[PDB]
Amino acid sequence: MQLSEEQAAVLRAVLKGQSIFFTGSAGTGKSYLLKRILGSLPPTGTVATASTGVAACHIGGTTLHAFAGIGSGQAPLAQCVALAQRPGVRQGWLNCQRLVIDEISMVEADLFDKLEAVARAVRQQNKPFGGIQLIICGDFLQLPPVTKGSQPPRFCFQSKSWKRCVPVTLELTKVWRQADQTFISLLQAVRLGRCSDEVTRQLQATASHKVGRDGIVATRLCTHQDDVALTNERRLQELPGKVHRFEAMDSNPELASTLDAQCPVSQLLQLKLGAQVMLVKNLSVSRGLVNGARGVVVGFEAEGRGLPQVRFLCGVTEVIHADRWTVQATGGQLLSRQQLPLQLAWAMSIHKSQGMTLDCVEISLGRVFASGQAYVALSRARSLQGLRVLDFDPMAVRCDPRVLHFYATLRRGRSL
Amino acid sequence: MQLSEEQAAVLRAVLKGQSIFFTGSAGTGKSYLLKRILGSLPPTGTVATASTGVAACHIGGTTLHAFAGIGSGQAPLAQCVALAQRPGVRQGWLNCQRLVIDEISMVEADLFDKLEAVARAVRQQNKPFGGIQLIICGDFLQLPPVTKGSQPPRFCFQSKSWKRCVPVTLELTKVWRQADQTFISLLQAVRLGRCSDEVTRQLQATASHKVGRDGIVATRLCTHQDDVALTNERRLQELPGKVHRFEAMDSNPELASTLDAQCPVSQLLQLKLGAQVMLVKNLSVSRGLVNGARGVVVGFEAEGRGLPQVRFLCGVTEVIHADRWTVQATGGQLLSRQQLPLQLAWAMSIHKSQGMTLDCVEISLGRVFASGQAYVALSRARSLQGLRVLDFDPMAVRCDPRVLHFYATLRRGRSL
Ligand SMILES: Nc1ncnc2c1ncn2[C@@H]1O[C@H](COP(=O)(O)OP(=O)(O)NP(=O)(O)O)[C@@H](O)[C@H]1O
Ligand SMILES: Nc1ncnc2c1ncn2[C@@H]1O[C@H](COP(=O)(O)OP(=O)(O)NP(=O)(O)O)[C@@H](O)[C@H]1O
Ligand SMILES: [Br-]
Ligand SMILES: [Br-]
Ligand SMILES: [Br-]
Ligand SMILES: [Br-]
Ligand SMILES: [Br-]
Ligand SMILES: [Br-]
Ligand SMILES: [Br-]
Ligand SMILES: [Br-]
Ligand SMILES: [Br-]
Ligand SMILES: [Mg+2]
Ligand SMILES: [Mg+2]
Repeated sequence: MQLSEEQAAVLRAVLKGQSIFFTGSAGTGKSYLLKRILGSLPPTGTVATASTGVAACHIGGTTLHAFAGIGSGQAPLAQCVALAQRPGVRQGWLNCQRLVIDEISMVEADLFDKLEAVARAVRQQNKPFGGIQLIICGDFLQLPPVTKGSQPPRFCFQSKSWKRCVPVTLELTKVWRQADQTFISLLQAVRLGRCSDEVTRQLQATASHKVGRDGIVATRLCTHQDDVALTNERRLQELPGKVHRFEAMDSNPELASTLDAQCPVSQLLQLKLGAQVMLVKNLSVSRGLVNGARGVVVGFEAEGRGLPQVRFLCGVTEVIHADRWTVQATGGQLLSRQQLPLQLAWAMSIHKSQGMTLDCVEISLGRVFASGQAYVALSRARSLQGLRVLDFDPMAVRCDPRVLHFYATLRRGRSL
Repeated sequence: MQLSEEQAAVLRAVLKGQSIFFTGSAGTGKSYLLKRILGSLPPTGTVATASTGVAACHIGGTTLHAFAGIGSGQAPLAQCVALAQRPGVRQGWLNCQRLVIDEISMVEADLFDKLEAVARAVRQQNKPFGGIQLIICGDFLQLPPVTKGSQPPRFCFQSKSWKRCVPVTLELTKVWRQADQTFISLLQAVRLGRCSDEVTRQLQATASHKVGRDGIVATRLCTHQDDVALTNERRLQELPGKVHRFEAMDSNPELASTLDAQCPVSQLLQLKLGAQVMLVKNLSVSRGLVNGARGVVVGFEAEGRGLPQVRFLCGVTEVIHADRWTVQATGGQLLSRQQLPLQLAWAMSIHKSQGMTLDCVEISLGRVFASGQAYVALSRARSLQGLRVLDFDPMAVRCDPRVLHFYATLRRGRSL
């Protein structure tokens, strides 16, 4: 694809060796541009990471936690430095010339501070972040920071080292995920916490949307995985068909926990006729069989493993064959899982949707959400006709004042 | 694709739980059928192997050496059992219910005997091969057995435990790789050591073949990698263009040797305008961009890494982007390499062609070759007009008498 002028400016800064933060609304092509950046660089000395396993998958990277190799990051700095000096971990720190981080908004400032300090200590380079070229992107108006500790987290930009570490800031301002300017304008009002009467009426009108197709119902977006598991298990149980089982094969079952964070499929996949499923690997972009595609199980092959036949929203029916995930864990340890690329999809967490495009979703937005969380949910949908919002109330839409102040300081001095 | 009656009979035997050896000429779909078998089985308890790294890649498996975890296999049986009892190796032995082995002809009888004894000792199951369902294929009239020792190797069928371990034998007899019955008939005469006057005249006539296309020359097949390296290096040096470098990124540089056995690309790929290259990953079966495809470097992109533009024999010109190989080493350890899927291809070893289809080849066959080695070289070509044989003489075509006796015993009692 033709990069926009804005995307080309970011790639030019990266190839000049500039540390950069680039930002933009949901669906502006940040993660796409990271893939193009990675393609444009030598793989030696280039580390691709994201804040979360879900986001790391999108760019073929690892988690920032796995790269860093400092445990949780909560131990004292001396303990974290000793962990980073372990065989494998240390060579990763020493060999890293360029560190890509997607979905920065989930990285708390105290962790950024720890990583900056470990980088200097392991590399014995007394410069910001040990001299590593940082290539960071995300949207601070999307999912907020998380912490392995118990204190209220600070946004990454609050780190006293942030601006020294990413001195260049560029923006991507053209939304590609949604094609419809009416929906783009609605989403921007939500992102900024500006729900006019018109915006609220337009979101409430979606309560009547018939988002599915024959036999395909909406995926409910939920704030917590407990509620997702409960819903998917109950809806599967209620189907009359016999259960069909597909067991995953893992290279390292003792590290299942580490592999699950980054892999979107389960050790045990159970299906029935009528099961609502999400495809979680690109199979055929031309046929619309893409990551996030929704369908319904319409049959099982008679032969062999009895693989499922899935009809998708686009109208294509396909037998779904095995696939594989390889996850980079601590040091450079690699883990694999072989499984069908399907998950049950009556429900899905907002966190697990991070960075995805979806097209058949429902969400209840009648209570207080975390800063950015309602915006992330709404901005997954490719079009309004694939979105059903129940009980919408701008109480759900919250923007942390720290983030609005941050973006005002970013804007200061710019033409627009 | 519709399996033949013969292929379906092998898959039926496998799904009944029968240990089996299935055999056939070059290009009869043995490795294809193994992929279909693997697709029809649960991945848990199913181990995909081949005798060589080259052959393991074709089926997405590991080497038999890597799975077994007994070192070279030359140590005493007690030391081999202790090696197989290591953490990770032992669980692979205990968890294995079905063991697939492609290209069995390279497995010497003494190693088969050691593996059968290790299987019983580690699993504490006093039945052939520890009770593992064996799914074995190959062609004993192809590449002969190799040994990590210094004694003349025995063919795998000479093992005293061979027939007890694979009690069922089935054949695939329809060649698919070549479509031309003239060429199929010539190849069968070579396989059986039956070079009539007419067979030798037809092979000698190919000395005049123009096998290339504009700017594309034949890959010379060589018996030894020393001669391949020398030829590819000298031909690259002689080109006038500046050198372009592409350095691989390996998860584990300390196990490069382990990764190279299975990976068809180098740590350092050097290219020039005019370089003769082989694509070594499927990119587009649709457009003829398949494993083994030959082309010529016609340009380098101006942007980013300066990726190569390659024109292939089929007429397609494509920019060649990074790819990745993941290799399963001992005890479930996974290794990766990121590199462009190109190798220099003025020359290639016969051993590295094992199990491949090629389209643009030359071979000098005026020397004594190993049993099956001339047949393997000749049977890589999809068609005769992609093959140039220099100095052909039947002295090059040898069939080990042990193998002809084995196949006579296999045939005994059959209808045909
Ligand atoms: N230059 C471009 N022209 C057209 N489509 C583009 C371009 N760049 C990106 N896209 C498309 O934009 C869509 C969204 O890209 P993506 O990389 O997910 O954006 P993002 O900013 O990372 N989204 P999010 O993670 O939700 O904030 C993808 O389907 C791309 O195919
Ligand atoms: N049933 C089939 N119908 C048509 N083509 C087939 C069929 N089975 C296999 N093929 C084709 O046969 C070709 C050769 O298959 P392959 O699996 O390489 O054979 P092989 O017996 O393993 N060859 P070799 O390893 O050289 O002895 C492939 O291109 C397949 O596409
Ligand atoms: Br410049
Ligand atoms: Br609001
Ligand atoms: Br609906
Ligand atoms: Br979820
Ligand atoms: Br609600
Ligand atoms: Br001993
Ligand atoms: Br002969
Ligand atoms: Br010569
Ligand atoms: Br010769
Ligand atoms: Mg993204
Ligand atoms: Mg084969």
